[PDB]
Parts: sequence; structure tokens; C-alpha cells
Amino acid sequence: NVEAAQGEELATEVGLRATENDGSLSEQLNMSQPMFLNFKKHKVNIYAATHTKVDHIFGRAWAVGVFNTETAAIQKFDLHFPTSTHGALSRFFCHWTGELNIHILNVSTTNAFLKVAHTWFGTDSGIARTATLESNGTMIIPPNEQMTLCVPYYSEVPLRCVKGSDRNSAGLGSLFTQAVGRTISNRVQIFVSFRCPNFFFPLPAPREATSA
Amino acid sequence: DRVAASTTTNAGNLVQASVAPTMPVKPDFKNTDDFLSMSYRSTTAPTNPTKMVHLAHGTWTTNQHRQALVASITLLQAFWPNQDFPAWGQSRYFAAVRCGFHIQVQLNVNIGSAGCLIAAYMPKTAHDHMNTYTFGSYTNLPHVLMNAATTSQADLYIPYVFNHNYARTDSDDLGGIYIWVWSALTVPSGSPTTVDVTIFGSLLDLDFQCPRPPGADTVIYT
Amino acid sequence: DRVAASTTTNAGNLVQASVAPTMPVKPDFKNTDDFLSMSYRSTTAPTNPTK
Repeated sequence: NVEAAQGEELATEVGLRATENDGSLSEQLNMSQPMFLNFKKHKVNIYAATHTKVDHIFGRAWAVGVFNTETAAIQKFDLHFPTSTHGALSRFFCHWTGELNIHILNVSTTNAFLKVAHTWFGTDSGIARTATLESNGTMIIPPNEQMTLCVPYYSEVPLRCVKGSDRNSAGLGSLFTQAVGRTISNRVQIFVSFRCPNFFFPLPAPREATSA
Repeated sequence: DRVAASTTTNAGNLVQASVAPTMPVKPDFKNTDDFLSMSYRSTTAPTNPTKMVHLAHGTWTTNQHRQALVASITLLQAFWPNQDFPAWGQSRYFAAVRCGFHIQVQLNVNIGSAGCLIAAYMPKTAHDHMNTYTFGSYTNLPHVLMNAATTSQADLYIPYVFNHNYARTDSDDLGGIYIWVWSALTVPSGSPTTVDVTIFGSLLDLDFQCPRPPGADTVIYT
Repeated sequence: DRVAASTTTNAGNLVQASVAPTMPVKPDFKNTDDFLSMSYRSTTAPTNPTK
């Protein structure tokens, strides 16, 4: 009749499952979740766009670091993968490759131009390549202004790993800047946003560190 | 009396003032032997390092709680730690490995015991830090659960996954399989307490590159 | 949960109460590396003793 239902073949569908045979982990993605007499599984899109899709979610940028610069000397500033923000959603994956945006924001009480240059290899390539940053892809930023310049992927390691802090292959980069125009208290703030990221392989969900 | 060049594998020979070669009367250079004095297939020798081998057994008892570690295997350095293993002799020359991996976890539980070990796979750059990972989430990894009852064997295939394109043989670069206690075992009396666990491994898609002196290490990717 | 046999070169493995194997999501098992980080031909290793 209407209410009751019976086996014995489809007990797979009613939710009885052997975890010992999982097939591939990705084979579980295909698995149809169990359902009783009344449940309605329907995919309801409230928004046209999806916030869940990898492409969209990392479009929103996130703030890494703030420092004032009063000195024309070249500033070493190192970029770790995001912590304590929605960027930390990327902490599931080790291997990552894709080009990434950098939004730097210039604040100058006294009028000052500031320059931005990025190097995937650190300060030391085995020689000091930091002598002048003009040739390495410098893009000059006007005072009290900001720009969206994105860095292409240049690395001797085809896949960056998110977790590790090791300066060689682990970080997503190392950022260089210097002020010009004889000034002080030129303050910058820098934002990092990925573009069409490719994340490879998962990891377990990381522990929150109270002790650091 | 002209220029004669000769090339085999890596080596090559450029000779001047050559002389035409000689061979015994009515030579037959066909390699195989028919009739056969050996039943084996002649492709054995190069194939041989792919042979599956016992790897790093461990002993899992009552006392060990959850999150504890039964046994540990460092993947790429595992197949030739000693001279005894089949893939050793031929890995003692070439310095790089593109190889894929096949590992079959062997286990035997006397019927009437209950508990689970988990066979996971952690790549090197992941393995650098255990402290970061929540235990309850390790199932995100490529893995297989193993029930005490009604599981004889756990078969998991691992494709090559690592940062750099090629990985160094003599190092740990591929990371390794670590086997964890998912739940304590429960033993009625009398029973043997220790349940022996042997990780019975293998290797597939064999590759080697970049010749080196037999005993010396060489840096490549770093 | 059936009989699964495995054979490579000389060694062989006869298992009872087997479990279906696992592989990482979207696996690609193609051996060779394209693009190539090595100019050598992949048949080098077995060929090498002929040098």
C-alpha cells in the first residue's frame, strides 16, 4: 500500500552500507544518499551564481600585512598563505598552482611614489638579485592610489604547497617594495587574491592553534 | 678506413681509421633459446624490480589507544633500504624516481576480535607536520578503512604525487603510508593479544633517470 | 568480499576476503611526463647495463 516499503534488494538505498568497501573515495561522491518514504531531494538555487565553486570563492580578496615605510631602502615582505580568514578555506590542499592578484594600497601624507615587484624565488637565488628591482617586473604606483596588478606563475617548482613555511618552495611568494621621492610615513596595505586557482589533492581539516 | 661511430644507451664511441668487424662462421644472433632451458619469460630481468615485497611489519596490541601509530613506512626509501631487496641493485645507479606505487596492507584477525586500523597516505610536504591535523578528519586522505572482522586485505593504489617533477631515490620525498588505530581492539579470553600487521607492498610504472656515481648522493630539484 | 589474486614478475599474491581498491580523485596513471623535465628516453634504465 501507500505507507509501507520493503526489501530485500534495495536495502542499499534505505541507507545500509558497508564502509569496508568504499570503492575509490571519489566513488562515494557518486553514491545516492538514503531516503525514507517522505523526503524531497531537490536542488534549489537561491542565487544564480554559486559561492561554493572554487572559481568564485577565492575571488574575494583577503588582507595580509600592514606596514609603514619611511625609508627608501628595499623592503623584504614575505607572503604566507592566508590564516584566520576565508582564505583559510584553502588550507585543505597542499599543491596549488595559479596566478594571483595583489592589491596594494598606498597612503602618503607627503606625496610619494612607491614601487611594487614580486619574486617567487626568495631574496637569494644563489646570488643577490635584489640589487635593483626595476628589471624584475616593477610596476609603479602613484601616491594615494592603488592598483590591481597580478603576478604570473614563474616557479622552478610546478606545484606550491600551502602548508609548509619553508621559504624555498612552500610560500606563494616574496614581495619587494621601495618608496621614492624623499619621503617618510608612507604607509601601505597589501591584499592577496587568487585568480582561477588550481588546487590539487586534499588534506585533513587542520587543528586550530591556541598555543601557536 | 673511414669514420665509424657507435652508440649504446648513454655511452658512445667515435672512431677514426676503423676496420670492418668480424663474426664466427655461420653466426646466429637470435637472443632467445629454442628449445628453452628456462621456462621464464625473457623480459624478467628488467621487470624484476617491480616485484612485490614484504615491508615494515608492526604489532598492534590492546594497550594502544586511538590516534596511536601501529607501524610506519617511508614510501620511496622503503623499497631499497637494504641490499636484499630486488629493486635495490638497479636503484643504486639512477638518482631519480617517477615511479607509481602499489601497496596492499595484509592483516589477520582471529575471528571474535573487533577494532580498526586505518591505512592512509601522507606525501612528504604534508608529512612535515603531524601537529596541524585533526585526527577525526584523516579520512580525507586517499585511504582504506580496515575492519577487524571480515577484511582479509586492503588494496590501495597510489599515483605519483609530489611537488617537484622528479623525486630523489635515496630520500623520503614521496612521503609514506602510516597506519593508525581507528578504534582499540577488544579481546575475549583467552586469545593471543598481539595482532600482527604486515604491510605487503609493491611497485608499478617503473622509472629511473639522471645517472650518478654508485654510492654518492646528488641534488636535483632543490 | 571475494578471492583476489595479484601477480607481478616472480612474486604473486593470493588474497581471501579482499576489499575493492582506492585511488585519489581524478587519478592519472600515465607514466611519462609531458612536458618533459628529462630529455632522456624512458627505456634508459633497463637498457643501461648494455652500455
